[PDB]
Amino acid sequence: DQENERNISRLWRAFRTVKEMVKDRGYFITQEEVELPLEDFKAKYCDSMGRPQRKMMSFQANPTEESISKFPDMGSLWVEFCDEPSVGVKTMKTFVIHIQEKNFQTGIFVYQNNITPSAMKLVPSIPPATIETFNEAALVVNITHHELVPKHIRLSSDEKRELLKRYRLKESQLPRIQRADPVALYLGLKRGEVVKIIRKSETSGRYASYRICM
Amino acid sequence: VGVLAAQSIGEPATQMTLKVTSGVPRLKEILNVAKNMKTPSLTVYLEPGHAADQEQAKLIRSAIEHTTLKSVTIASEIYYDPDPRSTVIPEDEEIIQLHFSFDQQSPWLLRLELDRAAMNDKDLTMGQVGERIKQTFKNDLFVIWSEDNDEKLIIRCRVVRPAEEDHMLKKIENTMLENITLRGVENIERVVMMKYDRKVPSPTGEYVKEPEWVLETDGVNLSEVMTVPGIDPTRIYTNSFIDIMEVLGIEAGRAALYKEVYNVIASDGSYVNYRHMALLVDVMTTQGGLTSVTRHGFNRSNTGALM
Amino acid sequence: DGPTMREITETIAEAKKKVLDVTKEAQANLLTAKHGMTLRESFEDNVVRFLNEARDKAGRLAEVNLKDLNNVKQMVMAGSKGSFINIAQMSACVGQQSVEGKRIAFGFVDRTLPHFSKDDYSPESKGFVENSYLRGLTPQEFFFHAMGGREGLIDTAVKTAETGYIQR
Amino acid sequence: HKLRDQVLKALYDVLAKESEHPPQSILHTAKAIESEMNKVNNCDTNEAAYKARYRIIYSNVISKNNPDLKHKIANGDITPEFLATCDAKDLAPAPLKQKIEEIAKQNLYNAQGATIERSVTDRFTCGKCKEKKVSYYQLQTRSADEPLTTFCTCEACGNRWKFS
Amino acid sequence: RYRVDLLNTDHTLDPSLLESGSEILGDLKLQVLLDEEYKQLVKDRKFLREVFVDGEANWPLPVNIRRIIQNAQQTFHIDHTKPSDLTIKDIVLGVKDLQENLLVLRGKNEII
Amino acid sequence: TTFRFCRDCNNMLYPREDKENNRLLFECRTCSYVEEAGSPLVYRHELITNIGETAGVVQDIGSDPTLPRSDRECPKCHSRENVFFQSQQRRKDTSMVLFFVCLSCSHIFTSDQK
Ligand SMILES: [Mg+2]
Ligand SMILES: [Zn+2]
Ligand SMILES: [Zn+2]
Ligand SMILES: [Zn+2]
Repeated sequence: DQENERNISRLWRAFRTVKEMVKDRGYFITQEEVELPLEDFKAKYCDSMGRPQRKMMSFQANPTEESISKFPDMGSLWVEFCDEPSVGVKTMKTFVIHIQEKNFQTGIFVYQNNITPSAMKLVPSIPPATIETFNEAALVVNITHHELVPKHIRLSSDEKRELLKRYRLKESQLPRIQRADPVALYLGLKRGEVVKIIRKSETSGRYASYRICM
Repeated sequence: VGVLAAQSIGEPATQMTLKVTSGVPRLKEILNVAKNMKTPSLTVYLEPGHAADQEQAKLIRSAIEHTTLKSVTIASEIYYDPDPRSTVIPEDEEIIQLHFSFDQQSPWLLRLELDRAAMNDKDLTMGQVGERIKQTFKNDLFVIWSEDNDEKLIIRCRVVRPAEEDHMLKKIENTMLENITLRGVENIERVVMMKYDRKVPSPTGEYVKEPEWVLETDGVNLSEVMTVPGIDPTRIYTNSFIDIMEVLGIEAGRAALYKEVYNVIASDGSYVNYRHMALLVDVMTTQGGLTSVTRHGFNRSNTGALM
Repeated sequence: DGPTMREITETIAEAKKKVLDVTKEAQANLLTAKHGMTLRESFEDNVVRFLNEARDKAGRLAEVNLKDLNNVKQMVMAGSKGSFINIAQMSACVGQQSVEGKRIAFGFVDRTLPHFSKDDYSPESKGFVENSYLRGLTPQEFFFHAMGGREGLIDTAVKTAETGYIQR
Repeated sequence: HKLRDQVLKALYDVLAKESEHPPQSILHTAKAIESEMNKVNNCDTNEAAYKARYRIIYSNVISKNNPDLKHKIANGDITPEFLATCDAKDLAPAPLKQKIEEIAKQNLYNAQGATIERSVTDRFTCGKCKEKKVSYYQLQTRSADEPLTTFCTCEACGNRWKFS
Repeated sequence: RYRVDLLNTDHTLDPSLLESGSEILGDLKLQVLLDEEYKQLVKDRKFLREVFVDGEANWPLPVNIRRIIQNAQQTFHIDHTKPSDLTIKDIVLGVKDLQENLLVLRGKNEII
Repeated sequence: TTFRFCRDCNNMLYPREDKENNRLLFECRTCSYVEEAGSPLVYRHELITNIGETAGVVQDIGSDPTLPRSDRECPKCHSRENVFFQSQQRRKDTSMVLFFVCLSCSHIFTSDQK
């Protein structure tokens, strides 16, 4: 076939990756849901003959009981899939206003292609609500499933403070990690957060390490 | 420990030797990055659902390899065909009545000639390349082509026009030859496939050298080769670890780097202990990003002015 | 020992015969044209493979002949010095000389050295030192041996400075 | 319907142009119309692939080589199958087909690359597997005062070691 | 190599390895201890098979056991006749006691 | 694809088109002489070249010593003397073809076995 099948499958896999993004970020999603088969996805999201309708394909999500139990403050997140290959200033303005109205603090936005700076200059507006941008090309393959990437987990502020008091560091002697890192963007963390890293060592098997997102 | 590790890596680099780069210069590059390639190869593992299907492996090769008209064009010639709807060349009449079953064009025929082997090695039937250039422009070029079943493969094209046409046609065909992608992702060149094997766990709980086929290249790209079908996206791997770092995060970056340095220093004169190498990797990666030990790289840290 | 020497000689002779057969096939333009490689590359690979197999076989033959009272055997199986390849090169055959993988190239046009007619690929013309250190070398082979040794020396003289800098 | 009648006109022209001029003109135009409906059974003027398949079949009828296909379609070759063939590579003619398989076989041979094969001996044993399938090499790395390196390469499991 | 059965038939020990081996053939308590130890072992096997994906078993590790038990034999004169006076409870408690008395990180908190 | 020069002044004729009768007028640009060409072929590329293997056959090859000598016969004169050498067009992907030239018949012949 021509490009329709590639477009369908790419959109399907990007949906898979975004779903597991949200799942390991700490928002409860049924385990069956992430392996939703492609033909079922198309049956859910075919309009006339082969066209996928991304506008209604987005969805809301809720923090788990467990993620609330540790982290006291996460509101509902919300995802987006605009259909224009470009990015419209009024389109994202409606998006950010809708986030403000629905009282959301984390807004997932996915673009087909490039974003004009006018449609992304006001992304850092409305604190404490934060807006995050993603390409489907960057989301067609889940990064964490690569076997060279170790497990990453998030630290609460309390246990981070405990870590500092135990190893007697001061906040700058930790090894760093970029904000623009792929796994950092996958987790969505921001400045001043600590990621515990579990990797499969060869002289002890299992080994711990921490980084700082500065 | 640091001095111990440094000496333990330094001395067996002295008794080490000097296709693919190796030896002293490769070690200098990977210790001194210097994002230059000289062998930018990256190994590609197939989907396990295609264990040994050679046709499948070739199909993935044809999906992945970059090709332009240079890959497919045998012969190019120019012609003055005055008749806009008939041919001075005797053979190109059946093609005309195929495409005749919208007139104001220059009577300056451009002719191409391809290789059937160079088409169907990559499963490019010439029908989609004809419509490919047709959709590439759709505005300036009539594009008329043969059937794939002929004994000679020709593309007929004329410029439509609402003097001097020789050099415009020369520039146009130069651009045609150079820039029209056909299939595959750019910066990937001729790709070969080897027959490897892997000590896979046996179903009765043992180990066996079960073979499988691997795709191997001579260029580098990452943001697309992960995205092609029929591939294992997990176990992909590249020698150029800077791109690994950029796409996968510096944890995978330092793991790939350790793999690379171990490969270089264990090509001969193995082995040093693991912990020294790990310490070198970690002190070279403990900044959130790769930091070559140059006159400037680690030197321009917030460190003591005297050292 | 005499009979073992005779076997060494005939072993190298049949290796030469295999090489000549390959050259005839190549010059008759029918070859398999080994995959991944160009025609001349395949030819060079085949001939170098044959010659190195010949050297190995001859060296093994000499070693398994060699008596238990032989002192270089005593040291070499006693650890300290010497090697299988040292025994082989002192007694049986030197082997094909080398200048970065390819054997000795035509510095002169179409020939390796001005004592042969043009366009040869027989191993003695391009540099197979068939002979052995006991019998000494024909002067052409002596020259090719000098080539290989010079290559080793210059490689050492550059690698030492570069490895010192990187160590520092 | 213009495309319908145009395809019909082309089909009537190419079957009237056959060496077997069929006196069964109504039967052969019935063949033409039934090929028209089974052809439009794919898309019926909804996709350009209909035109592409039209080009394929039209030029295959024209080609000469081969001419015998005209008689074979006139006396058989039931066309509803020939909507769903997409089998132009396996028709018109057999010598070109044989050419195609030998081309494909040579291409598959040229795809897979270098296979250098590491000539062995049987004297040493593996450092890990401990079996005798050992392969080597010679060169000297360090300064002139010492001999070669005596590189090792096991082949029973792929191990590498070295001897002084 | 490792699985022991004390109440079943196929993997039953020979009772002449230990003088108190006959009477303990049937105790559920020792059977439970052996079974959970065996589960521990197989979990370790799965863990190693997922960390060394090839299956290489020779690895650099600290203090060698084999020489130690060998010279233990050659010091204390093991024989071929006397059943050992070792008891199963003694073995499986002693291994865990050594397991904890190994010490690399001194400390008192959860992280350490 | 060869060049035709203006006979009136030695400059190659250029392709230029009749605006009304539609003919290939190779016109001179230096002077005003014009010429009608023969075929609509004008420009020609040859993206793949495979020619040159028998280069430089001079009439007196046999005067050189360094060429080897053999015993195949010239299949025109059957003289047992001959001279052979490698293909001349030195690319990395040429062949081991031997070209035999005999001194008697002064005639070249190869030994291809396809
Ligand atoms: Mg300082
Ligand atoms: Zn082995
Ligand atoms: Zn003139
Ligand atoms: Zn003759």
